[PDB]
Amino acid sequence: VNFPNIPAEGVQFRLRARDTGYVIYSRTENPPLVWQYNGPPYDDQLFTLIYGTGPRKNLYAIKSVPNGRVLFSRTSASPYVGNIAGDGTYNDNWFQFIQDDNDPNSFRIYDLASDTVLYSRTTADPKFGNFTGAKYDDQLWHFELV
Amino acid sequence: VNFPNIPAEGVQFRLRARDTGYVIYSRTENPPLVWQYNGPPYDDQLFTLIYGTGPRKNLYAIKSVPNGRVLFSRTSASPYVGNIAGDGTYNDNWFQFIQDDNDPNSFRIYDLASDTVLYSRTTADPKFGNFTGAKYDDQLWHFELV
Ligand SMILES: CC(=O)N[C@@H]1[C@@H](O[C@@H]2O[C@H](CO)[C@H](O)[C@H](O)[C@H]2O)[C@@H](O)[C@@H](CO)O[C@@H]1O
Ligand SMILES: CC(=O)N[C@@H]1[C@@H](O[C@@H]2O[C@H](CO)[C@H](O)[C@H](O)[C@H]2O)[C@@H](O)[C@@H](CO)O[C@@H]1O
Ligand SMILES: CC(=O)N[C@@H]1[C@@H](O[C@@H]2O[C@H](CO)[C@H](O)[C@H](O)[C@H]2O)[C@@H](O)[C@@H](CO)O[C@@H]1O
Ligand SMILES: CC(=O)N[C@@H]1[C@@H](O[C@@H]2O[C@H](CO)[C@H](O)[C@H](O)[C@H]2O)[C@@H](O)[C@@H](CO)O[C@@H]1O
Repeated sequence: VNFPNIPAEGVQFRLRARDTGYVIYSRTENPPLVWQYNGPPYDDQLFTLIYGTGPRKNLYAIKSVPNGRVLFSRTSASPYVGNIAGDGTYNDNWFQFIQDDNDPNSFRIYDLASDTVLYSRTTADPKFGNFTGAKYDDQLWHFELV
Repeated sequence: VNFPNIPAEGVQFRLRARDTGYVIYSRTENPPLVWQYNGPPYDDQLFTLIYGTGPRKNLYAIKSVPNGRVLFSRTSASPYVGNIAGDGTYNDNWFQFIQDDNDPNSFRIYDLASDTVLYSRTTADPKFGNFTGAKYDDQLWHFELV
C-alpha cells in the first residue's frame, strides 16, 4: 500500500529514519554525497518531491533543496545511492513510498528500477545504503515537515 | 523483492492461485471477461508476458494467447479487473510480480497504476478481483508453465 500521507508536491521536508533517528542528506561535494546524518539541521537535508505522471504515477523524484539534484538508488554501480542533475531523467530516479505493514506512520523508500529500499542502521558498514531482500525495521522512514 | 522465476518473454503459462487452485481466464465476451475458474485446462487461461522497459522496467503486460488482449487492474471504473487490446497501451496494463515475504515460491500480481493486487478466494463475493490493503494468502499466485 502506498503511504497515504505523502507531502504535497513542492513542499519541503527531511527524511528521518524511524529507528536510528538519522536523516538523509544530499550534497555536491565531499563523499559520501548522499548518506545518513546524526547532527544539527542543515539545508542539504531538505528535499521536495516531483510527482510522477503517466507511467510514473505513484512514483516520485526526490529533489535536494539547496542543489536541485535528484536522488538515485541503483545496484549497477557505486555509489549505489547518490544524486544527479535534472528532474528525474533516469528510471532509477523514481521512488515509491510503501507504507509499512505494521506501522501505518512509516514507509519504505522503494526504487522500482533497482528493486531496492533505503536503510539506516548503526551496526555494520555501510550504515546507510540500499537493499534488495527481507523487510527489516531499519528500512522505515518518516516525512518530517519543515 | 521481485519474484525470481518470472517466465521468459513469450513463454506460455497459466496463472494459478496458490490456495484456491483456481486459474485466471480472459475471454472476449460474457461478463466477467476476466475471472477465476475451477476446471479443465482451456486456451483462454493461457498467457504470455510482455517485458516492460525504461519506465516499465520490472513491470509486465499479461497477454492472452488466444485473443491477444492484455489484463488491466484499476479502481476508477467497473470492471476493476478486465482486458483490453494492444500490448500494454495503458498504464494500468502493467504489473509487478512481488515475491511473498514468507513463501518464496509464490507472488502477488501487483499493479503500480492502481496500487492493487489480484486475489482468488472461495469466501465472500466478489470471489475474484483486485485489492488495496494488507497481505493475505488469497493474493498469492504461481506461474504454471505449459
Ligand atoms: C563534521 C563532519 O565531518 N561530519 C561528517 C558529515 O559531514 C557533515 O554532513 C552534514 C550533513 O547535513 C553537512 O553536509 C556538513 O556540512 C558536513 O560537515 C558526514 O560526512 C558524515 C558521513 O557519515 O560523517 C560525519 O558525520
Ligand atoms: C552515461 C554515464 O556514464 N553517466 C554517469 C552516470 O551514470 C548514470 O547515473 C544515473 C543516476 O540516475 C543512472 O544510474 C544511469 O543508469 C547511469 O548511466 C552517473 O554514474 C555519474 C555519477 O554518478 O557519472 C556519469 O555521469
Ligand atoms: C547479508 C548482508 O550482509 N547483506 C548486505 C546488506 O545487509 C542487510 O541490510 C539490511 C538493510 O535493511 C539489514 O540491515 C540486514 O539485517 C542486513 O543483513 C546491506 O549492507 C547491503 C548494502 O549494499 O549489502 C549486503 O546486501
Ligand atoms: C473481511 C474480508 O472479507 N476480508 C477479505 C480478506 O480476507 C482475509 O483472507 C485471508 C486469507 O486470504 C484470511 O483468511 C483473513 O482472516 C481474512 O480476513 C481477503 O480476502 C482480502 C483480499 O485479499 O480482502 C477481503 O476484504
